[PDB]
Amino acid sequence: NFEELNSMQRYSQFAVFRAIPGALGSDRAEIVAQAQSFFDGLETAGKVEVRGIYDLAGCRAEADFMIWWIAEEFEEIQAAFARFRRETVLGQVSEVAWLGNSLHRPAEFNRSHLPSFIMGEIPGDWITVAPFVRSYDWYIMDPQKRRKILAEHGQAARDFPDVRANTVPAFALGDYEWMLAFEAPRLDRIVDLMHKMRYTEARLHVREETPFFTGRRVSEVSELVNVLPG
Amino acid sequence: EELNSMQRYSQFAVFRAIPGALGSDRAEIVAQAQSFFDGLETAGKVEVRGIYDLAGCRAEADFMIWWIAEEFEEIQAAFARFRRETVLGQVSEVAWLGNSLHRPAEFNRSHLPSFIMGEIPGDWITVAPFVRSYDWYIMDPQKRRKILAEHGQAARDFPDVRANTVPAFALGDYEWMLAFEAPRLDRIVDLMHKMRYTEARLHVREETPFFTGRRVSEVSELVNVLPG
Amino acid sequence: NFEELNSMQRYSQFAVFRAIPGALGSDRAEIVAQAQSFFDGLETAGKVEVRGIYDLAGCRAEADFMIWWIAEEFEEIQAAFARFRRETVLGQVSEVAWLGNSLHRPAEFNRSHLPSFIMGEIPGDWITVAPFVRSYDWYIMDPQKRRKILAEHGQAARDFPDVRANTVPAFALGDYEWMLAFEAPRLDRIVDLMHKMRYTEARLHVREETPFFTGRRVSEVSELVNVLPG
Amino acid sequence: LNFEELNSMQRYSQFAVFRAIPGALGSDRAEIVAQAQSFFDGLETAGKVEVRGIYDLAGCRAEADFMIWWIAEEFEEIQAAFARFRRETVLGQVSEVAWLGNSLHRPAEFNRSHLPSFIMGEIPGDWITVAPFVRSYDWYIMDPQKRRKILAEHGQAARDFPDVRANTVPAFALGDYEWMLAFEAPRLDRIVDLMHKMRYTEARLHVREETPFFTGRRVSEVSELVNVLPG
Amino acid sequence: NFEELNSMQRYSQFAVFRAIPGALGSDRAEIVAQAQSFFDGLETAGKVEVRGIYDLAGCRAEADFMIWWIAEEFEEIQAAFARFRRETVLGQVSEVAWLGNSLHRPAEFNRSHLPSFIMGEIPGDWITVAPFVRSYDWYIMDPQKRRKILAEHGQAARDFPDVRANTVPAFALGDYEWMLAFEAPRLDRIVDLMHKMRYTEARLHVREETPFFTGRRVSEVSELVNVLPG
Ligand code: FEC
Ligand code: FEC
Ligand code: FEC
Ligand code: FEC
Ligand code: FEC
Repeated sequence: NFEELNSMQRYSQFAVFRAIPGALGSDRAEIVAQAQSFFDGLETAGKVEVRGIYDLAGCRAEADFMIWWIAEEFEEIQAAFARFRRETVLGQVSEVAWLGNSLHRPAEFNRSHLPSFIMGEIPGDWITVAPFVRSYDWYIMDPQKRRKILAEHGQAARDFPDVRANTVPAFALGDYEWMLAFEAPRLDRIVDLMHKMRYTEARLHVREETPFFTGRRVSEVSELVNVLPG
Repeated sequence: EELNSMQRYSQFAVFRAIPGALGSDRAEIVAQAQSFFDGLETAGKVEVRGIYDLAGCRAEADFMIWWIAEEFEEIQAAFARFRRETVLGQVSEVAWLGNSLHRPAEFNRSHLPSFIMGEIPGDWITVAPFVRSYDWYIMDPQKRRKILAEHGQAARDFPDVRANTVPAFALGDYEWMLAFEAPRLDRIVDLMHKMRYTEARLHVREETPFFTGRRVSEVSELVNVLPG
Repeated sequence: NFEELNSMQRYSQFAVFRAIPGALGSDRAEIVAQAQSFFDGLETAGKVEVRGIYDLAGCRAEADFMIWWIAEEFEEIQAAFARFRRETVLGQVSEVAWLGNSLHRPAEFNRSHLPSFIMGEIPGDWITVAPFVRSYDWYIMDPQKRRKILAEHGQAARDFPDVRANTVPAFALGDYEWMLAFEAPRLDRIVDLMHKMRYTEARLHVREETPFFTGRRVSEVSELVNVLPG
Repeated sequence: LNFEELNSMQRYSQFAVFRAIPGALGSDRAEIVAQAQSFFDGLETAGKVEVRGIYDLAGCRAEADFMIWWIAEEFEEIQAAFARFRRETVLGQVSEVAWLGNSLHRPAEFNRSHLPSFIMGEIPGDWITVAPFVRSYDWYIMDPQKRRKILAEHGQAARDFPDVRANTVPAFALGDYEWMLAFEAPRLDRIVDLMHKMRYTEARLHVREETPFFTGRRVSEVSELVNVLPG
Repeated sequence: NFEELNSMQRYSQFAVFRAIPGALGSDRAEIVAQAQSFFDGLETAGKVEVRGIYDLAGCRAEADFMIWWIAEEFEEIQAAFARFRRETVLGQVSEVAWLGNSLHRPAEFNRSHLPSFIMGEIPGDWITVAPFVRSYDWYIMDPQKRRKILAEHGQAARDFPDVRANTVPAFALGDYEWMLAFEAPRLDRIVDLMHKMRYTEARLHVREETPFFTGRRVSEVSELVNVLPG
């Protein structure tokens, strides 16, 4: 029944940043120590949980890295986000590219469908994040019809148990209806999942699903900072 | 009634912080900004419903001023004065302006904006424009009336979310300005989710950008969070 | 007479400008005097008619003011636009934001429908200008159905005789089919006109109608120059 | 004319639209004019790239100030002249690329006497409007007899505008569009009126995109343009 | 059949860059030599295969050149992409304009249809690259209908065996569904192929297909660097 897990309050934010060429320089040791200190402090304060930091190099123009963090209260994410930008050189030398905000809620029909991060699953080595906006008719549609469509949609993913879904309401937290995050040990599994999921009636009820942000989880800030353009 | 006939223009003036412009020495900037707002209050022409920290809501937006006046020129003067004579306005950029003009509802004359009713502003706010489908206003009137009544019924479980829907024709690119004010952000999220389950959603063309943020108590609160 | 007004050749341009923070400064008396002389000169030269200069402060991001000028030859506007930008402090410190160009022509079915500025009517204290693009099927539609639609469109505006219309062809003069300008003594009259005109069948034949620019006609240049950001 | 030779010849066409960088030109422009004029002299001398005209787009739209229309047998020759203009002239160094409209002349599908004014070797018009074009998805798979009829009525709608010379040119894979369009006339109002009239055609039911438009006046020499540009 | 060529794992990236005016200057010989040694190094490491470097001069605003490279693992592309931007002057004076990422997979119906780069075919002297997004209904269409539509699509290109196609899944690797590249000895044949391919029923099942990037494969880096704006 997952009643407790369906009832908890957790805001989730994908903070996507772009490197400013020429800003970081080549002596990045102090910049890495400071950034690491900032994340250390977040962990100990216990309010904002960093699920991952991601190297988005080569995914798209105008984005380079992403922080996925989660908190019981959105003002806690606000504070940390603002703190990153204001009180760390890394945040001072990066530009905000895109923010994907969401608030976990129970599914309408399948109460066993819960985000990977809510289930406490270890995060995947590879991720793709994107927003979603359903067709205008999607929610006023007869409920048994929508139920059947979502049942097919889930069935279409049967061969990809290794790809972990995170489908989270984003209404009023930006321009979208949902935040999506797919975690997997291998990028090719996410590509193949997305390709297979095109073969679903649910595709007839879609309005927007970009931008996509795809990248590799790093073990520590030093691994990301060293990759960035100077 | 007298409220349905009241004249108030309302403006959501959304601003973006220019990285590197504010610096780390903001004491004088705060005091000057507070004097601007204090001066507005005692002149008594423009009412500031709230100033809002939008940090983390979206790229390219950082804070919002919601102010109201009887005449649009009064808002024009305050907006220009803020950009012209306060450092905070000089080192900020205008991201988006949401303008509206209070008018009665086409059917429900009791439906009145929270700011017209003088209600205390909410800790959390979501602001956005709205554009109906092309066919919406030439629809049969009782059909539209019924659709809007069911729309409102779907919000019954959210009496703590206060709504403001105000005409915005010719005051920019939109038909309506919306503001929802609540004591907790999650109430606003859940209201929008629930309100998707309505026939009115078959008659929508545009509803973005959204701006969501926390009301602050004084300008110092906001200035001290900005990126700098 | 009416034939003379329908056959007149008049180009019209809405030149919308954006202030550049930091360029104008705080000592503006000479800036004002110089701009007043430029427009005074325009008046006396007798080629370009300045119908108004409008404070757009607060209408939209990225615009601050607008010049509405008219001439028999588009080259006369090009010269006045180029001379404004090149030879006045005000034009040097402004960016061009949008240009709305149009060429007066007779209406298709009602040759008594003429732009306010062609009638020679005094300009209104408040204005809204915007482009317009009709649906693809509008002009090839049965002429009698389009005629009836426009007749009803006109009737829906009956309650707003104090709001003066200007509807002018804009084909090939930018990205639009028509330029619109609505002039009124109070802004609320324009807002309520636009709202009422939604209740017309012509709304089913629209493709584009943004950006809108709305503001206050100044009595002299000083009113505008003194409000702009420094 | 030799319609067969005109239809089979290979010519690429590029509308290169530029915007002046504010504050970049300055008030001392003679050296820039002499250098730019020397550049166009060189192109004419080499005989590869043909400049049909340089156009002053003042007052047409924000973010565009002038346009070069040049034509060559080989696209690489346009690439070379375009790059050399930007790289080796101050004019090109202090301007920004706003928009590029590339095309390759081909015979028309039904009326092989319909040829671009530039292929016919006609004097270029004093006024020009250029724009891309993208047809509806269904346009090409349509019954050919139906498409033919629609295009015949389209051409008929322009019967009163023989002074406006058309250039309709394929643009597939040379940018984001299906056609490049250029209409050349002795006065601007003729183009405005032609476009208005052409809305009254069935072809309008098979359109997807037709912007941005770039409209302006042909200059006689580089000096006339450089001296109008915003400082 | 082509079992091995169809099961092969290859990521492909089109990395489109734009020149930063004023950055390169007129001193370029050492920049060329450093870039050449960067690509020589990639070759010797044997992980990332550069299929071509392309001069896009004159194709479109805000793009100037493209790298087409291929690797078994996407992280190897990320590393080369990041190393190009970080450790070569050429990378540092260029801006990322657009990235076009794809992952080779077997065709749905015709497993003899394989990308030209997967077939080991020599790259073409001229290229056009673009993304693709099909209509929402494409993949749920009856399979035999879609098969028929694609067979007629392939038939329409029968006169163009000289233009070699690369159609590659792009799901989750950006905002698109497919990456397309068409390589030929002559540019005019690519234009003619695209024209002809409009005459197919598949065209009724299309949503997005831009931006296009078209240009000439260079024989060496110096041919590219010396044409770029200074
Ligand atoms: C990938 C992907 C997308 C984006 C691409 C597209 O939609 O085709 C995608 C799109 C969405 C979107 C919006 C929603 C939000 C609900 C809606 O009203 O749209 C959304 C929500 C749900 N998804 Fe979804 N998805 N999805 C999976 C992956 C993808 N999903 C995988 C895998 C599974 C299967 C495993 C799982 O349950 O964890 C799965 C199942 C569900 C269920 C549970 C249905 C059930 O089985 O009854 C719900 C609820
Ligand atoms: C949230 C939200 C939106 C945007 C999302 C959506 O469109 O689904 C939203 C959309 C709009 C838009 C445009 C209009 C403007 C009128 C029109 O023609 O569009 C608009 C206008 C009205 N709303 Fe609306 N809304 N709305 C609420 C919240 C939201 N509303 C809540 C709560 C209530 C419940 C009542 C109350 O609190 O006043 C409510 C009811 C009304 C009534 C009164 C109907 C009645 O009860 O008979 C009018 C008139
Ligand atoms: C406001 C407004 C818009 C934009 C909003 C919308 O389209 O709903 C608006 C849209 C357009 C557009 C395009 C055109 C161009 C013609 C076409 O083919 O679209 C356009 C053209 C016409 N309008 Fe229009 N309008 N419009 C008024 C206000 C607005 N109008 C008012 C007031 C009156 C009434 C007073 C007058 O004649 O001056 C009025 C009447 C006309 C007539 C004359 C009709 C007649 O036979 O009675 C013509 C022709
Ligand atoms: C202006 C204008 C446009 C853009 C606006 C619009 O689409 O309404 C415009 C749009 C297009 C477009 C795409 C094409 C490309 C073919 C396609 O399949 O769409 C395109 C192609 C053709 N046009 Fe077209 N036009 N067009 C003229 C002006 C405009 N035209 C004038 C003038 C004439 C008449 C004189 C001339 O032939 O030179 C004329 C006729 C033709 C013929 C020859 C028809 C014949 O059989 O009679 C062909 C082929
Ligand atoms: C050009 C061009 C486009 C983009 C323009 C437009 O779509 O009209 C174009 C679009 C696409 C797109 C997406 C796909 C991806 C699959 C899908 O579901 O969309 C896509 C996929 C395929 N194409 Fe395609 N194309 N295409 C060729 C050229 C173009 N193609 C040429 C040449 C040949 C023929 C030679 C070859 O097999 O390599 C050819 C054939 C195929 C086959 C094999 C069909 C078969 O014969 O049964 C498949 C699979």
